Amino acid sequence: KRVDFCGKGYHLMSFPQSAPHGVVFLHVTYVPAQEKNFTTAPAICHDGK
Amino acid sequence: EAEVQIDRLITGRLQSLQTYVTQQLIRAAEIRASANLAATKMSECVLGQS
Ligand SMILES: *[C@@H]1O[C@H](CO)[C@@H](O[C@@H]2O[C@H](CO)[C@@H](O)[C@H](O)[C@H]2NC(C)=O)[C@H](O)[C@H]1NC(C)=O
Repeated sequence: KRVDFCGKGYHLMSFPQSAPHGVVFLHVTYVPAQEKNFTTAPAICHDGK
Repeated sequence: EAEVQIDRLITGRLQSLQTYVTQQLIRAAEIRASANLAATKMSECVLGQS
């Protein structure tokens, strides 16, 4: 859950690969797309509640 | 004769310059870790909730 620790976006999973004197991580993340506009409210009022 | 006296200065000044350059490497390795912590705090406290 650490932001940016395992790639950009919401981390899903990672896979390691070996390199000559190092390691390559393949990070799979979720990136939200195609946002729409809406009107919001904090609470609803119904029956005086 | 001035060769023998110039070499005594050259040796000293080289020693002093190289001491300066070692202590800067050791001080930069410490500034680097602080900046690496600042970069993690910017990710985890400013662009998220930790
Ligand atoms: C949600 O609505 C806002 C405001 O209506 C949109 O903001 C527009 O942004 C563009 C930038 O290219 C401005 O030129 C417009 O003046 C803004 N207002 C408009 C178009 O009414 C925003 O784009 C909307 N978001 C989505 C995802 O559609």
